[PDB]
Amino acid sequence: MKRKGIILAGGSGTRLHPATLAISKQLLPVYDKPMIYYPLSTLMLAGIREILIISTPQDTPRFQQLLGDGSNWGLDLQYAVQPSPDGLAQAFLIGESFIGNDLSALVLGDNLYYGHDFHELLGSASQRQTGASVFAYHVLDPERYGVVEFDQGGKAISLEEKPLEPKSNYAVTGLYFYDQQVVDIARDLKPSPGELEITDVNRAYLERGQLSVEIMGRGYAWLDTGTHDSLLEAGQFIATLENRQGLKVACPEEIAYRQKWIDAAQLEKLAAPLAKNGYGQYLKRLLTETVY
Amino acid sequence: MKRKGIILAGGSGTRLHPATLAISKQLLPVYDKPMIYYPLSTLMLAGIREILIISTPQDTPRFQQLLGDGSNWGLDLQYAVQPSPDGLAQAFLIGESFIGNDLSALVLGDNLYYGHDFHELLGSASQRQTGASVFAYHVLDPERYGVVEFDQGGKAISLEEKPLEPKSNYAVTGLYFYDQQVVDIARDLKPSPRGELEITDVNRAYLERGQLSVEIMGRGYAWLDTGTHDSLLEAGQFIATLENRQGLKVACPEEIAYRQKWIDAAQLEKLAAPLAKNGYGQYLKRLLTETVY
Amino acid sequence: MKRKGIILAGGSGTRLHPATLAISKQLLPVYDKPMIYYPLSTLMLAGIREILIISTPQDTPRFQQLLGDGSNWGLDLQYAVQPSPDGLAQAFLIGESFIGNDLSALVLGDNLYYGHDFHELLGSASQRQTGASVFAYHVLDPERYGVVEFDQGGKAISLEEKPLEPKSNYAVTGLYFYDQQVVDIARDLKPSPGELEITDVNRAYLERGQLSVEIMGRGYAWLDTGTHDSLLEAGQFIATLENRQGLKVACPEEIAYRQKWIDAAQLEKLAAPLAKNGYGQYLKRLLTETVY
Amino acid sequence: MKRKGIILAGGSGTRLHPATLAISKQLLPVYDKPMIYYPLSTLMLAGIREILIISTPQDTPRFQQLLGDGSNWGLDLQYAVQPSPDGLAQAFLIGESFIGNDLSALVLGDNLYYGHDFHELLGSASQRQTGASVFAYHVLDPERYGVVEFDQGGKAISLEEKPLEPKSNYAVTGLYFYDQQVVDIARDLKPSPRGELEITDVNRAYLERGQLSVEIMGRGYAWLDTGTHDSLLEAGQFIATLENRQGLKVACPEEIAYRQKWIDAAQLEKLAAPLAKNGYGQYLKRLLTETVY
Ligand SMILES: CCCCS(=O)(=O)N(C)c1c(N)n(Cc2ccccc2)c(=O)[nH]c1=O
Ligand SMILES: CCCCS(=O)(=O)N(C)c1c(N)n(Cc2ccccc2)c(=O)[nH]c1=O
Ligand SMILES: CCCCS(=O)(=O)N(C)c1c(N)n(Cc2ccccc2)c(=O)[nH]c1=O
Ligand SMILES: CCCCS(=O)(=O)N(C)c1c(N)n(Cc2ccccc2)c(=O)[nH]c1=O
Ligand SMILES: [Cl-]
Ligand SMILES: [Cl-]
Ligand SMILES: [Cl-]
Ligand SMILES: [Cl-]
Repeated sequence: MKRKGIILAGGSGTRLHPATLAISKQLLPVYDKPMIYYPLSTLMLAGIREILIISTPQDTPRFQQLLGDGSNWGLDLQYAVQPSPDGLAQAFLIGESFIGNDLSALVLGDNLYYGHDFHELLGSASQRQTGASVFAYHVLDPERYGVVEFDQGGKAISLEEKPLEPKSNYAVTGLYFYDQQVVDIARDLKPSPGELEITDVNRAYLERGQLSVEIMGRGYAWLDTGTHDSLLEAGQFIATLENRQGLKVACPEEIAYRQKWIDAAQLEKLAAPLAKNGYGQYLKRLLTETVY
Repeated sequence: MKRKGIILAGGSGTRLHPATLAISKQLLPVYDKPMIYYPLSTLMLAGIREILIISTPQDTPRFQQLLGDGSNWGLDLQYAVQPSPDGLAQAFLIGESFIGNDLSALVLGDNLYYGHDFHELLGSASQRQTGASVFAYHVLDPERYGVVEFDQGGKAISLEEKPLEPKSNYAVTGLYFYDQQVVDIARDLKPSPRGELEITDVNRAYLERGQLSVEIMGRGYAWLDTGTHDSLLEAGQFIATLENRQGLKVACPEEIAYRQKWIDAAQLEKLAAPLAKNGYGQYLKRLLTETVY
Repeated sequence: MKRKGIILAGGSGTRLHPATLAISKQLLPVYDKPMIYYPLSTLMLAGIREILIISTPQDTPRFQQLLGDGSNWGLDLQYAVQPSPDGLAQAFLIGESFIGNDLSALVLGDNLYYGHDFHELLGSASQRQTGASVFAYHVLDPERYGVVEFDQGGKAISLEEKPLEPKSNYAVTGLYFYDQQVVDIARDLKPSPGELEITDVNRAYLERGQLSVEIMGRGYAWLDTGTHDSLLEAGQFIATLENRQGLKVACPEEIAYRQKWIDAAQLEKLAAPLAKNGYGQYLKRLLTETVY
Repeated sequence: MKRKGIILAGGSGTRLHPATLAISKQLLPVYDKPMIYYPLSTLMLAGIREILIISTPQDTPRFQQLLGDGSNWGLDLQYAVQPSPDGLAQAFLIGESFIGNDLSALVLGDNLYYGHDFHELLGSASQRQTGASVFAYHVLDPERYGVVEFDQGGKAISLEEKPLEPKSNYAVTGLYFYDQQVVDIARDLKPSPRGELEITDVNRAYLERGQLSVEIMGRGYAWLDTGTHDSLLEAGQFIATLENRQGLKVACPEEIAYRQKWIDAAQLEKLAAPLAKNGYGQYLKRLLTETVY
């Protein structure tokens, strides 16, 4: 069945001003590409093609100019705005008619993932046609996120949002898969102590016992881009991987062509406008080179 | 006699595409603040308050949104567009009416400077009220820049642009001081074989007239640019190591304007409030009570 | 059956002098621990307990003081020297009587690995009781390594050592698994144009059609520490992972305790001498915390 | 009148264990060269040629292997051990016969300095032939250091060691100049509550006598230390960005000795050969033909 994807690329507030005064976080580069390329590549990796990008009233035309209607990468892109940063769950209100009758999946515009068999870890998430699937990852600072609590035997029992006293060190990453049940669950939500919390959306699935909570192991890197210090670290992290390997991370053109969403000829047409820099040359090398 | 400044912050073309497809280079951060804060701070260190910012038609409003007219920082900022990226020396045809009969200074919107007595090094560039004054810095890769050539005694004898076999390793920094002759030198230049009004031709004109002062910017200075993705990241790591070590900032324009006495403590306090939550407003607040030597 | 491990921690020559004038590369720290901890942790991860450390005549007592007889981490450590840097295959001459009759495995002292299911990728290597198993990894600069060549259909056909003209971009990592056949193959080896080449040891297995060449995917990081620039990159790479996660990479004490090679009580005894710094505090946290 | 120098490069204890279980801190690299090259270079910048190096009994031979007696670099190096790590001011009881009736200078073997006119800033510290001279640098974390306190006019009025509530953000750098009184001040000190002969007591003695010169090391200077794993890595990224930008090196002792004229071109050429293969020997070779300002 049909599964659609949202990228919530909204306002980081004033938290990183003045770095973000001119233009929103998710259009900043992480090393060699816009930050958005990374969650865009995430959805593409779970095999999602029809995608809704949400952002500030101001930055939406810029995400638009950046991406187009997607048709160039064998994707289908539709855009929507969020008036005020009133919580991540608000993505499910804004995208209701986009979501329609289908299965959905929400990724944060400022979250990076990297690792082996990542395709498969998402592939097994996208496959469950019922309930919701989220990921837990061990971190040093669990307070900054939705913390998940497991019982003596591996089962999820509590989910607290930014708790002052973490129970475990297990944070909920910014990737989520939901069934047809999500939108309605989101309509019945009340503001928190003042946002529509993604964690309530998840605990509503936990109480109905339909939150599947799979561990994303220490062999995976989950980076968020929350501080100037960490945004820097993620640029160094990508830079080291890409220069070591001669291969890119979250290059969508490559992700499309590999999922066979565009033929060798279309990819080449995408290589043309960027032939002079290394980014194009990279796409061009993808026509002749075998990469396992 | 007063000096005006020009920041060139136009189109870097397609070189750093796709990072720069959505916004222009000079809005990307270097650590905790927009890249343009760094050359804007450089002009301020030179005591210059009237600055023209030249960018693309497409990005000009985003610069306006970030920097305004300068009144917040005791400056006056004007804006101009460069529709076609036809080379650096063109900032002088676009900036003509801005410049008038005044002295000027050009800065690249994508160069950072750091180090000791940087202020005094700019003051003596700014005090020479006739001719041009540029700066020479030893680099690894002078192939990429305007290269200077010195005789046995340290007089500059030639300037070449991007030679394959540079005569020295001394590159011309993206900082230039000019008298009133610069506009007329720029109006008379013919397009490079490329079709770019090259600033090295402008400086070369002044050199032929014995009016080019070339001062050495020591290896004790950091002159970084951000010409590649790797070097942008390198420049971010650099500032963060200085700021995290020191609890002082590099190229905080509120602090510098305060330190020039272009704004007072009351105005600084007002500038801090809408940012009191983050480290930056907290940093502007702390400047009010602390003596920093 | 019994499988033993070598760590070849010998001379990098004069390549990184003066940084390495005082003491050999593999005792330099990568971020928070000696470089050797990393290949040591690699062998431990393929379930290897009996290990031979080879190094310069000069640095052997220092590797010794660093590690002891291993008995503290439930390992069994024996030491051996290499007079001159006359090739990596020389490890199989020096360690003959150590190797004895058993299965073996050689890792380079200056190679870092990181990734998900790394235990398993080694577990499937250590398991094949016949022939040799090596890994290929895509890289930008294949010239610096043994390059492997694959045919139109995924099979390894040539192995060239530092070729001037790489065929593929696939380099041989510094992890190798060999059967009882290795030692003898190494005795019959002649010096190259002037070293005993590890690649000849491997091509000898390729000609007998007994080199198993498994792709280590782009989801894995293989770092070597060959330039001052790269040694730096690997320190930043570890630092980012460890500070993000609150978990260490290649902490042997943790690898032992998890493989149950030491009981909660012994680990605690190891936590004592380092209680004041973060490294001990980390071991101490391992007694009470559940890490999936 | 001549000045001797002392580098303290002893046991950092167990703090950076396990990185430092096999070798002492001051042998670890900062980028492309051993950490001790950096303070050794600092002494050389001060014009000091006779250096005592104080390390553990265990590591002393490895320093000897790396640095020798100095003759290669126009210096004379001697060695001494500190069996027990009893604090910095103890370098003066151990170094007594080395010091004699001469002036001295202490440097921490784990501090880096960079920036413009660093040489001249050391010269004026070295020219004051009476009293002590230290340096104050604004930091984020003065809790960790000896903190200076200034009155309204910039005279130093107190010194505190690791206060929980520092009076300023000005920390005392690990660089100190002393006259002949320092040994006698050190012999009379009583163990800190910890049991460490604290250098801040030594400097405090001189302050009480109106003989402490405290000079500001500007924010245009980088004074980095390597007190944590993260900051060691940060200091490596820092040097590499300067050296990779410039094609010049920071704290290359062959270059500095050559530049002081402590060795000549023939001697430099000899020092380059056993390293002609790597970038370092290539860098020593290139110093023979290039003019660097
Ligand atoms: C979007 C974050 C995860 C990217 S990743 O799967 O770990 N990764 C390194 C990666 C991978 N693995 N691949 C290979 C791949 C291509 C298509 C489907 C699955 C895997 C890419 O073409 N681009 C990539 O960035
Ligand atoms: C970005 C322009 C060069 C920066 S700098 O002169 O080296 N520097 C560290 C600096 C300094 N020195 N100062 C202090 C200062 C401010 C105004 C006039 C002289 C000195 C600042 O307020 N901000 C600064 O960024
Ligand atoms: C030795 C390089 C590979 C280390 S790793 O397997 O990727 N890794 C991150 C790691 C892992 N995965 N683990 C968990 C683990 C412990 C024991 C057996 C398998 C896996 C650790 O205890 N320490 C580690 O460093
Ligand atoms: C590590 C001591 C401080 C280094 S420094 O004075 O800022 N500096 C960059 C430096 C400089 N300036 N020089 C040039 C120089 C050498 C000798 C005397 C004056 C200047 C060097 O040869 N090596 C150096 O590391
Ligand atoms: Cl894992
Ligand atoms: Cl200088
Ligand atoms: Cl993979
Ligand atoms: Cl300064």
